[PDB]
Amino acid sequence: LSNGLGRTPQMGWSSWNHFACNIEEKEIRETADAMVSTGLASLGYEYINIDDCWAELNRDSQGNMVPKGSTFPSGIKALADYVHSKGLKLGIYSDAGSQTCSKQMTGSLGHEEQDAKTFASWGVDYLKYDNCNNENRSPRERYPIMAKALKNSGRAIFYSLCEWGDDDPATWASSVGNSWRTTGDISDNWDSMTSRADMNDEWASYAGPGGWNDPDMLEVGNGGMTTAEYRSHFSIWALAKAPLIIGCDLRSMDQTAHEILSNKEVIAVNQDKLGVQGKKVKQNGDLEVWAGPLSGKRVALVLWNRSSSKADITAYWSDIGLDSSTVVDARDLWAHSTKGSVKGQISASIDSHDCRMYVLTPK
Repeated sequence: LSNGLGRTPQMGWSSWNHFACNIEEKEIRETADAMVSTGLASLGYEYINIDDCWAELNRDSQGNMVPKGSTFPSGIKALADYVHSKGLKLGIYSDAGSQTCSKQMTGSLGHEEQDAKTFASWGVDYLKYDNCNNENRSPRERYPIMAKALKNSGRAIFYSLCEWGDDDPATWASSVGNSWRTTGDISDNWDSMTSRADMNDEWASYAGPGGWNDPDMLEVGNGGMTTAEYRSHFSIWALAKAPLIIGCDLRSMDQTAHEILSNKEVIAVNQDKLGVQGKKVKQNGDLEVWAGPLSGKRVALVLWNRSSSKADITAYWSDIGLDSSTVVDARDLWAHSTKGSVKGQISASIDSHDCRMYVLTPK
């Protein structure tokens, strides 16, 4: 959606993956404080997204969504104002439905323009729009009603369709919103994360600046996956131009979690000007190669070892879109070291569930 937003994939954080429905403004503010405190804001992470359970089941007397009086007593403007003053942006959540998926707060079905105008007046910068309790109506019908409500509100609001890949969003959502969930919810474990990545791969050619495929919120730091797994996870999402929405607790991030998310050479792949979604190109069993072009005639590339044991993986250059006779310098993004004059292939011995990520720069 050309609303000036999401020219690269959104970077930020959402409450959902770590806190689920147990949420309050105090935690939202401290989270934003940590986004600055821990340097994440200066690497590009700007969105502080409040997910489900922020509002009341009922609306106020004038038909408006009421922030939950017990957990958000200062209101949502107050919170947006705080987040803006920290150089950041605030997101909220609602549903293309009568209630949200948790059934703990109302939705925005039949109140789309009124909710977009309220949001705008609060200084909201992002909206995640879930797909529960939808009274058996098409996502092609309900989702545009809110796209156009946002457009006609006061301000520029990033629009995140959350409709779990029903009716293949990629095919119609580019002109509707800034990103679309391609799969059902991620959980903090390997089989989940990987299946999200696989499911998302087939929609690679539909994603550009303005409109990203969304394999769901990062689970890095939540403790149900290994360091190696998380390295891959972040790595693949980066390459696949996924939203990079952190989903652990910023206020208590594990040092390895933080380190993984801070690799700015990987971030620059995700945030690459060219805005082409990298993808699986090659599959030697559980040994995979994923690749994609970058700006300046470069190539981003992951060697991924989904085996249960240690393995050699080889990315041939026919696999990843180069003449074999081309020579490159090969930047290893995690080791932060360059290797000169690599020619037809690169190889590595890689640990179980771990990966190598490179950026290939021609001479």
